[PDB]
Amino acid sequence: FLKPRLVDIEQVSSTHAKVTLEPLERGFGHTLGNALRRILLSSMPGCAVTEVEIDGVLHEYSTKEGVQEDILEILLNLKGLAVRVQGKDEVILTLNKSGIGPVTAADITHDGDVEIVKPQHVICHLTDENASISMRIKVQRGRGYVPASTRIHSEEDERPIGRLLVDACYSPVERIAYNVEAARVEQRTDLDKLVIEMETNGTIDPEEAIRRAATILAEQLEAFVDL
Amino acid sequence: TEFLKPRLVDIEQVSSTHAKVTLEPLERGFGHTLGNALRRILLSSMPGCA
Amino acid sequence: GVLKIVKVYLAVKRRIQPGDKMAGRHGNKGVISKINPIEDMPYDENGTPV
Amino acid sequence: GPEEITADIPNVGEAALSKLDESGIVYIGAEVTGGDILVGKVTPKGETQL
Repeated sequence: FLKPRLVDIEQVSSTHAKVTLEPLERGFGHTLGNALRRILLSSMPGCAVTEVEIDGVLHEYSTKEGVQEDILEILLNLKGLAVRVQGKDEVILTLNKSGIGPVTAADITHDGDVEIVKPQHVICHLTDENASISMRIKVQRGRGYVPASTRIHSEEDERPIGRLLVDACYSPVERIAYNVEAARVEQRTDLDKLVIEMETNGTIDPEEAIRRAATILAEQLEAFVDL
Repeated sequence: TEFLKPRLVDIEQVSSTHAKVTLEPLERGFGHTLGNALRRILLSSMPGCA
Repeated sequence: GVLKIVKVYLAVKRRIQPGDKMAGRHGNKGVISKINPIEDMPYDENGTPV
Repeated sequence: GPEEITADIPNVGEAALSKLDESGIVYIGAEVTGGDILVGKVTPKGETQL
């Protein structure tokens, strides 16, 4: 019952990578590769912006004087900001900028644990010489899809009429494909390899991802291993 | 990022040969991810004397 | 008889749910029945769901 | 008698009247749900005879 172990994890782009699992017995490439895509595409830690408080903005349906982006549209742009933290489960990033030109993702306030994986990411444009936007971007961390709708049940006076919620889209994984090719170890009957080719927003390292994915597998099997 | 473990597991024996185990509350899509992943190792690779 | 009138304007954002009507340009109606996880969606060899 | 738009409404808590301004009308930008009070209104009915 030889158990597998990993092998070359080939980063290609900052986006995707190909991890490989070398010593797989018959059919276990499919039995795992599929079982791994499941936990991979779904349950993984990720951090997406949630609450965005902007300057003079009462609600997501207005227009900020001096920016060609409708507030609703700027919020949607924030949902696509990819970031990472370390010792904080929520950090509040402060964005300030002015002058005619694009306000990118590099215009935010750096924090010890803040890493912006796409500094060119466009938050919005600025159409007037003196037009200035200040925003409190509250980023928290979680798993899965938490919609803005279910967020307003706890509430308990989120009075800050200015604080806009967006939908939590939290997750690194985008597309997972697994391919099992037959791997010939120098002496053995027939073994297979496992090529898990994944695609990501850059907020999880491939091995880490593939580990915590696989971690949960056995963690759920725990009860299963008795009655 | 705390996950969810099952509870209650009424095992309804049918005869002595086969049985229906039941596992209540698992998270999203995990019924297949577990159920299918075990079906695989049960039908194919198992210790046996034939 | 009316002393004063107040009109409040609400902006509801509704997304999509089972029961909504959907149709193509070809006369094909439909009612979205289940909303399925990305995990359980039929996919091609490249790994892109549908 | 005439009906008033005043913000003083019988048998509602401070939690009820919170989302209303002094005049009795909800603020612009206040997120509301079902049952929430948009405009406080009270109409005269005398001698309830309980």
